[PDB]
Amino acid sequence: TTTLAFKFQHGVIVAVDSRATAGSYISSLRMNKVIEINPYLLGTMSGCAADCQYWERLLAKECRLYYLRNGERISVSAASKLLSNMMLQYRGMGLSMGSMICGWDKKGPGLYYVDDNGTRLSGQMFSTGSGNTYAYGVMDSGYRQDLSPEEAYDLGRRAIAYATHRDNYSGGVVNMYHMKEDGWVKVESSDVSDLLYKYGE
Amino acid sequence: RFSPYAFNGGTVLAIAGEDFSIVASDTRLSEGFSIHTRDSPKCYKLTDKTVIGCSGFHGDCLTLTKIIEARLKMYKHSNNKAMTTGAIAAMLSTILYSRRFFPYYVYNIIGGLDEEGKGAVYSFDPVGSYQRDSFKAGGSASAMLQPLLDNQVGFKNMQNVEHVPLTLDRAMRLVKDVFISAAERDVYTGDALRICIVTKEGIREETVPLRKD
Amino acid sequence: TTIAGLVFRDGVILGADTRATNDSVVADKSCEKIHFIAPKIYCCGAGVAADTEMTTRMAASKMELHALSTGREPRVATVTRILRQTLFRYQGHVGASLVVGGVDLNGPQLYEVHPHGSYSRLPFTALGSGQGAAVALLEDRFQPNMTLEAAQELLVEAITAGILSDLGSGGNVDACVITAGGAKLQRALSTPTEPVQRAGRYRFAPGTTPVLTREVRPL
Amino acid sequence: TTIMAVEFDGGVVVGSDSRVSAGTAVVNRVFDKLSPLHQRIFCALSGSAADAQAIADMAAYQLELHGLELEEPPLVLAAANVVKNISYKYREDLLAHLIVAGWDQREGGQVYGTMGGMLIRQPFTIGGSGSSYIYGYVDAAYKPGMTPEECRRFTTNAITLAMNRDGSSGGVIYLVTITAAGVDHRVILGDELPKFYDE
Amino acid sequence: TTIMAVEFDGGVVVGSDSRVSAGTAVVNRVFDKLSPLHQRIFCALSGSAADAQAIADMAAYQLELHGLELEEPPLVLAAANVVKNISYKYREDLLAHLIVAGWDQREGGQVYGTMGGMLIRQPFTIGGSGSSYIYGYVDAAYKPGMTPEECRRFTTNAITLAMNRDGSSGGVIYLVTITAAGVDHRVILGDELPKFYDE
Amino acid sequence: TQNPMVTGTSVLGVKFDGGVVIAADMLGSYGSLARFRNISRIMRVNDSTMLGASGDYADFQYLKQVLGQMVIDEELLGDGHSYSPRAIHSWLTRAMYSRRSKMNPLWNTMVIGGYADGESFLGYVDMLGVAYEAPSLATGYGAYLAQPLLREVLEKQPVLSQTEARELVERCMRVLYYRDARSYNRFQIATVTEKGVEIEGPLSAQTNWDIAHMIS
Amino acid sequence: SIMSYNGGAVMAMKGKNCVAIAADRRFGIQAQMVTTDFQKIFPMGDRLYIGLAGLATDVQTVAQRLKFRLNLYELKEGRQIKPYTLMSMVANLLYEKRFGPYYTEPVIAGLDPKTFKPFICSLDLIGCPMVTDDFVVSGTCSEQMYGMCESLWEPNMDPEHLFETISQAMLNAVDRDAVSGMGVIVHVIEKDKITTRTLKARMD
Amino acid sequence: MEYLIGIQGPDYVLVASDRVAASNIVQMKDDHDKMFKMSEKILLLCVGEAGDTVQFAEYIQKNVQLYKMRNGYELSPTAAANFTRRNLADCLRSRTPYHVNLLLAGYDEHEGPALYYMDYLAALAKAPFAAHGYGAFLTLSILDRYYTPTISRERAVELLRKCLEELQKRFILNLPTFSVRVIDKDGIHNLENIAF
Amino acid sequence: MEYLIGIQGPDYVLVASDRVAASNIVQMKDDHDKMFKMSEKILLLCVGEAGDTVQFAEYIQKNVQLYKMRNGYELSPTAAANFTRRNLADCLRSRTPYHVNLLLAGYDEHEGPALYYMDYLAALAKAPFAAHGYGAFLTLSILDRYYTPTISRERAVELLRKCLEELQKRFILNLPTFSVRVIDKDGIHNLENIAF
Ligand SMILES: *[C@@](C)(CO)[C@](*)(O)[C@H](Cc1ccccc1)NC(=O)[C@H](Cc1ccc(OC)cc1)NC(=O)[C@H](C)NC(=O)CN1CCOCC1
Ligand SMILES: *[C@@](C)(CO)[C@](*)(O)[C@H](Cc1ccccc1)NC(=O)[C@H](Cc1ccc(OC)cc1)NC(=O)[C@H](C)NC(=O)CN1CCOCC1
Ligand SMILES: *[C@@](C)(CO)[C@](*)(O)[C@H](Cc1ccccc1)NC(=O)[C@H](Cc1ccc(OC)cc1)NC(=O)[C@H](C)NC(=O)CN1CCOCC1
Ligand SMILES: *[C@@](C)(CO)[C@](*)(O)[C@H](Cc1ccccc1)NC(=O)[C@H](Cc1ccc(OC)cc1)NC(=O)[C@H](C)NC(=O)CN1CCOCC1
Ligand SMILES: [Cl-]
Ligand SMILES: [Cl-]
Ligand SMILES: [Cl-]
Ligand SMILES: [Cl-]
Ligand SMILES: [Cl-]
Ligand SMILES: [Cl-]
Ligand SMILES: [Cl-]
Ligand SMILES: [Cl-]
Ligand SMILES: [Cl-]
Ligand SMILES: [Cl-]
Ligand SMILES: [Cl-]
Ligand SMILES: [Cl-]
Ligand SMILES: [K+]
Ligand SMILES: [K+]
Ligand SMILES: [K+]
Ligand SMILES: [K+]
Ligand SMILES: [K+]
Ligand SMILES: [K+]
Ligand SMILES: [K+]
Repeated sequence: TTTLAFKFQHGVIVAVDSRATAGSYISSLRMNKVIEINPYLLGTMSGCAADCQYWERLLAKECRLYYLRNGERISVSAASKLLSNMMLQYRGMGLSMGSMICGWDKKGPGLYYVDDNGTRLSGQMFSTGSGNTYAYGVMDSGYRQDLSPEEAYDLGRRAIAYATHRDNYSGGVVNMYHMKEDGWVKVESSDVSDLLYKYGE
Repeated sequence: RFSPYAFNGGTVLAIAGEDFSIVASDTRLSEGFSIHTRDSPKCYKLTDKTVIGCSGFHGDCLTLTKIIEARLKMYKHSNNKAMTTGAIAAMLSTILYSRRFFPYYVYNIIGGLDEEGKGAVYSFDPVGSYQRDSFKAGGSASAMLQPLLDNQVGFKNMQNVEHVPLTLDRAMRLVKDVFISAAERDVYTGDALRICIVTKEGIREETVPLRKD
Repeated sequence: TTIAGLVFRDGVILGADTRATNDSVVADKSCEKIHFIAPKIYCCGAGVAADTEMTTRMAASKMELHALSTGREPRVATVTRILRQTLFRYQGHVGASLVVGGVDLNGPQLYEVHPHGSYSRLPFTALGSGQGAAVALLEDRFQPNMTLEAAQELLVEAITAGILSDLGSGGNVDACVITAGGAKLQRALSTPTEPVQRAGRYRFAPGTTPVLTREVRPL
Repeated sequence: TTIMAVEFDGGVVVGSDSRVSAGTAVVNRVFDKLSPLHQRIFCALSGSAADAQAIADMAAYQLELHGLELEEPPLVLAAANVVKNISYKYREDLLAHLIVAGWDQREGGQVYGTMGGMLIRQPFTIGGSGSSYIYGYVDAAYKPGMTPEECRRFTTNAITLAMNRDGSSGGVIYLVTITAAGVDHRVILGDELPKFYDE
Repeated sequence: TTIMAVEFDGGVVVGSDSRVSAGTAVVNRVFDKLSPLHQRIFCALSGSAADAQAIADMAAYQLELHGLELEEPPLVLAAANVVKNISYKYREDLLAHLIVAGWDQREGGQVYGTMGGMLIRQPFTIGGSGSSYIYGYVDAAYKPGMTPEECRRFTTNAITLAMNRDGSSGGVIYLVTITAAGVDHRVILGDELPKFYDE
Repeated sequence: TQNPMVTGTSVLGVKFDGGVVIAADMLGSYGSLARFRNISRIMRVNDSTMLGASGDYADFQYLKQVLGQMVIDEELLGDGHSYSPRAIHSWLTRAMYSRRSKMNPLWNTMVIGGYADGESFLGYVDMLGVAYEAPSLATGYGAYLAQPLLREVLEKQPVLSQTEARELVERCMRVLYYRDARSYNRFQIATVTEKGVEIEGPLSAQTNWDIAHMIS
Repeated sequence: SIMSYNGGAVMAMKGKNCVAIAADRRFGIQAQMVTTDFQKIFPMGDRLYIGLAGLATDVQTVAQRLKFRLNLYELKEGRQIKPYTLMSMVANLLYEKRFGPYYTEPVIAGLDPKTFKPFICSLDLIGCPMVTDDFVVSGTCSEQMYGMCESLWEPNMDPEHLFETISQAMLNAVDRDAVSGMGVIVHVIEKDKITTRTLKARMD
Repeated sequence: MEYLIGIQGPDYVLVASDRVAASNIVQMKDDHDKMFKMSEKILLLCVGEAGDTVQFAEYIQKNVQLYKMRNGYELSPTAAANFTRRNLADCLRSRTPYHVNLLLAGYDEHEGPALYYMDYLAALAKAPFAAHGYGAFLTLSILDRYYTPTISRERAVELLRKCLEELQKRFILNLPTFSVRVIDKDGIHNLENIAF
Repeated sequence: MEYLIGIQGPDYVLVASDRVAASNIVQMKDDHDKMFKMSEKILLLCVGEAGDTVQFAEYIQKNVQLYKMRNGYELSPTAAANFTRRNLADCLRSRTPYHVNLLLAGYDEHEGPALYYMDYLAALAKAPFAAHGYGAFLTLSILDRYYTPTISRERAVELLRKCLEELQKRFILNLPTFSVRVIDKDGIHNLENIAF
């Protein structure tokens, strides 16, 4: 995998790759690594595939119950904390999952990174997966709080695409979301290699 | 010590069309350098709408198919209807994950129709990570079956081919061809090829002979 | 591999399949395993492919050189002792299981030699991963002083059994008959599997592959 | 393997089973483990097939030269000594026990054990994996001053009893009798094996 | 250990060596390995001393209760079954073979082997580390329909031959004879052991 | 069982017209040592299904008692129902996998022969739960030695008379004795038919050792 | 795996009086890719080529040491090398390192100088020769390449069609292997000419 | 863990190396040089095992120098790179192998500016740009993003700046100073060291 | 690998912690806080295993808070430190132990300023000054050199400065920002973060 998310003046954008690898072999190249929990919650996936799928769906299962119980929807802080606690119950058992939680609650735009270890931090920028270092490089070189929706779409697209070029285990397509005040809207599902040729003029 | 697993071979393939689903496999059951039986098809009818294909450790595949069978009955007594293709695929994911720390050494592929009558295929790993796709192969010869399907069904790496929709006839030959190729290279693939066709009419089985060496 | 040897009334007969495996994938469908040593001494090789190839070629190289220096019909017992002393020196690291058969002034002879350098002389034998299938057929149907054709059929059956029952065995059964008169290397004697015919055409009209760079060098 | 040698007045008797094994499989059900070292010196083979045979060859090589240099048939003592020396020099690398028995003019019929590189003369000797199951029998069934025919039965009986019990022993019984007059090689087949308690 | 049991008409004979060992040291040179389970059912002990003795106690416990509940002397079949069951239930945790032999009114004199948790009745049975060295002897020296005295000699001879060969066997031979009339316990001392070939 | 003690080698199975025939030698080995050369590795489950078992003998005797009681229990009800060969096969499969999944396996390979409703039954059961049906069956070294023979005959002649099956089985026991170091020359033949199960006494395969003179 | 470290894919195909050889252009260390224009096919003569898949060092080392021996052959002998002879020369070179082998499995494709005949072969990492009338494959995606070639290859292909077939076989097998790609290079060998092409392969 | 980087332009090669001499948890040196002068127009930047780097680098350095004395002219950047490749590859399947990762920058009067990348396994590759060390994982993407083969020296130093700023921000290790040198037609020019 | 430091004076406790959230080779965060508020006058600084630190620190944090609600007054810095010591020590000989190294700073209305050091083994020691992490090896000597028990806050911040400058100069890891807070009679005061 490669996975990225950053926030700016117009919300939070989220971009992932779509490659699934078994050993040295590409098992799936059209793998969905974003989970759309509610209209304004978003989860990314990295690590052991079945671990990610199950556990973030189990978070989604609980974010559902919270809304039906409290009748007021769940906060971003609550969700990412609940996932961290699920991870902590299975300590030192070999679960491999790296996830970022995105959303919009009363506190504004919420961005969170949750580990399989239990690690949980809030921030402006995060990147997970085997190609996170490449995604970071292009992100930082060309980031400012004063990005426009078009500039941010360019950056997140660029960051995954360039990461997938260097990373053996990243490829397929870029899947991008814009987290707006009134929920996320899915931006694009663009082929990675097509972009790399476009960026090569 | 003692190993709870054995490798028994077998490759399983599924392809989705407009109103049909195909699940195909070899009939070879093996262990080490010996063949257990030449008459072991991996396709299994679950409902009139859904068919499963299991490969890997046959002990796991047998017990798992029996779990699904029982779970299908449990659902229908409780819900007053048949478990849909998508529901079976969702249930299979959870069953496989309940064994995350002592997994079924198993490669499952689900083939059937969705609620709109359209063809649906679900590909799994031994631990329950799954998604829907147009075509997928699992098992010992899956890497042999995949690239040809990627090129012909996905139209990948081609410039001015007009992108013709997938027909039953064409997919049938495609299924036959990839297995004929795999039987020539994979030592665990051979004997016979069984194809299960899922349609609105139901399940029809077809058998084509393969290399017996 | 399945390889086998058989003694009959008028000479010896050697058998082999034609399959080679890299990992668990059939690399070669038509590789030759019955190797030339002398004009009337032949050797079947099982195990590490390159190892059975070099040992057998080395033995043949030493056997021609021996026949040149003596001016005599090479002895199969000479082949067997050269082979085993070479293999014993390498302490089984050269993975070559060999069935050597031929005709001497002392009549028809059949030996088997294992990678560690042990040997045995016998009327019938089988080596390789399909050896179990072949000895089964031999212990079942072998008789002393068989006719060439009765001996040729049993050997085919022994290799066939190996091909069909063993996953590391396939292709055609190769035979080599050695008589006090001469040697006939009947390559692809019997061929059980056939699938060359099909009905799937996968052609691509010149220009479907996208190209970025073209270069032509005139000759 | 099961191998055995017995001493009598005129010479010796040497017996063996006819099996070679790799794991649980038998690869040769009719193998003669009685290799000549000289004209009236034989040796009984056990252990690693390749290791044993290699020792047998070099022993037979040196005894041929030694025999010619002395212009006389090699002493059984001499024979045993050369096998003992190769076995000792490569005790970690060669893994085989060889019983050496024969006849010479100086000392008559003799039986020698060389396991691991030691040397001992015995009135009779057993060896191989199947020897474990017949230690009790040979101690009870032995008499000093047995006739050639009695020694022949004694070895046959003991090897039969071992082969039936031992999974690594099987096939036929190869017998050689070495005297002043020469070597008598005979084979005891399946129908001809002495019967005992089998349940 | 070496342990042995033989069946005759009126009952059975049970013999054992008298050694217990830890590594290369012997810690008890005079130990009786013939434990009563009931009045006319004995058992012969081998393997782990603690494991064996523990099985012997629980077997004797259950057979005492079983005997009282049926108000009749326990069947030898029943005895063998209870020892067999404990041995099977803890085959990984308990490491001992127990020969169970005795006499009852229903089936006379009987001999049972229970090694590893299986159950088999035999005309005679041997067990222990020293059993390996006497497999050939017992097969050759056995006759059906042996008198009590002959069976007594047969076990004595076989155990003597095993003890001399086996390093893990030594001491004296404990013999018990179980018939309808009762139990006769005798000891065969060092001066009284049958002589064979010793070289 | 973590480490098996007393084991039995290959069990044979092949179905003829109007029944099934099973073979297994009467040997129980302790490692390489032939310990018991006159013990039965075959049982009659009921009048329709029979069973020969490879591997650990104590595990076989345990399974022999559990299956024995199940048949007794069913005979007590006398409700016109009995276990079919397939039913016994299905139970055994479920038993082995269950034990295997608890990491405490019954160390056995099984061949189940049966006759019911005019159809012959032959089923294979592994210690890991591997189960299937085949016209011919051979466990352990039999799978490498006897199984090739059976298949080569059944290819040329799918239907065999009971006599033809018997002589084929005796021929296979000959190969097994020659080639398996963990085998013995005392064996039994079991047969299912319309009449029921018949286990035949101690048999020996005819051996020939004339190739012992063909080394000069 | 040791071969897995660097990855790579080499393939050869036969046609009507012609041969084709193809390789991926990737140079990468396990996790990352370093170079996009790495060479794996090397000309051992006009009309004779060797493609090398495996550990990048041994790929280069074998190519340089084979050239050493080839040039000496072509100087001592008065001729250009026949395809069978190169195969045997690579076989000897590799087998010499029997117990410390070069981690590369070479593919030889060419036309016999003088005689015209097409020749293809692949070899072990210890020098076992494989000669076929159709195709040979080597690399981390052997199984993928086998699946394509078996399904795609025909007995009498003209240069135009052969290029398309070997390309499509390489393109799609590489797209299933995570350690192969970054472009594909194809050499088509005819008597009159040699045609070299880099394809528009996936750059992910 | 150290860092090397090279950027090749149309007529020049820009190279940079960190100046840390680290042992366990301490920085022993602030001003250590990881560049070696082989010729007037060849630099060899070495990285890896502590004792092995300098010994190997100097051995190659002294032989390129030996060639110059023996022939009156220097090795071409290609011939140099291929020589150092041979020496490493020959020690690979030996009892003592060198765990060194290196970067050779040079200017040929015929071929022009050259940049060579080499594994510790001794695989050689020519590249328009390359970087060694864990920092490469964070900087190769920046390089991939803004590199054009027609980059000017003014823009190249600015591109290196962008890469080195990333190492300060995201890289866990402390590398505050770097050596910066340019090779061209006139030779090797020492440039203002970039400090943070 | 992280850094914690505490300096206790006559009437105040100065504490500082680095602000890096590191994963493998990257700095995920520049502004992460490793201080936990337990009371109005108790801070718990935690360091160690990634998932274990926050979970353990918050568990103790929530129980000190529970005590406040249940009793209307807060735990003494000593009682707090001894509570957290008990909880770690009880998990030591268990199936899952916490690999956390911590520093408790506090002000008692009776005893005064307090600084507690704790192992991952759960050994507790009261100290005039202490530091956690590999940086301690380089800074404990500086602290030993210039520390007097009568140090003023102005001089203590200057002493912390001297210690943090050493981490920039000699420590291999990149820790450019630190949290600095002082505990006294009036409570916890956020102080200008020290950046480099
Ligand atoms: C990139 C591609 C690098 O792996 C991503 O991390 C991707 C994550 C992802 C998340 C959701 C949906 C799709 C993809 N990861 C994988 O592709 C992942 C790699 C992985 C394998 C094993 C691990 O545990 C030590 C950690 C990561 N691949 C898988 O999860 C595959 C499908 N699963 C298996 O191979 C299952 N095994 C486990 C044991 O039984 C045998 C097979
Ligand atoms: C049958 C097919 C195997 O069941 C034969 O033994 C056959 C022998 C043969 C083949 C061609 C020509 C003459 C004789 N053996 C092979 O097919 C052999 C398989 C093998 C692989 C690894 C082994 O363990 C050391 C032993 C046997 N084929 C090969 O050697 C292939 C071509 N090469 C490899 O698999 C690579 N080896 C080289 C040796 O080191 C291990 C990897
Ligand atoms: C009886 C039958 C049981 O071994 C005899 O000892 C027999 C004696 C013999 C002597 C000369 C010629 C033929 C037979 N020995 C064997 O049959 C022998 C057993 C053995 C194998 C490995 C050993 O460890 C070094 C020791 C003894 N069998 C063989 O050597 C056969 C031909 N080959 C193999 O088993 C190959 N081995 C080599 C060593 O590593 C395991 C595989
Ligand atoms: C003969 C004498 C040699 O073993 C018999 O088997 C004898 C039988 C016996 C039974 C009941 C009462 C007395 C004697 N067994 C022993 O002498 C026995 C040897 C043995 C030890 C460990 C074994 O595996 C677990 C199997 C056999 N001796 C003992 O048990 C002595 C008293 N104690 C030890 O060996 C101490 N051991 C315990 C196991 O771990 C290593 C240290
Ligand atoms: Cl259609
Ligand atoms: Cl040779
Ligand atoms: Cl003796
Ligand atoms: Cl005492
Ligand atoms: Cl214990
Ligand atoms: Cl019985
Ligand atoms: Cl088994
Ligand atoms: Cl159950
Ligand atoms: Cl079936
Ligand atoms: Cl050279
Ligand atoms: Cl509280
Ligand atoms: Cl502790
Ligand atoms: K799930
Ligand atoms: K487990
Ligand atoms: K998978
Ligand atoms: K003693
Ligand atoms: K048998
Ligand atoms: K070079
Ligand atoms: K501890």
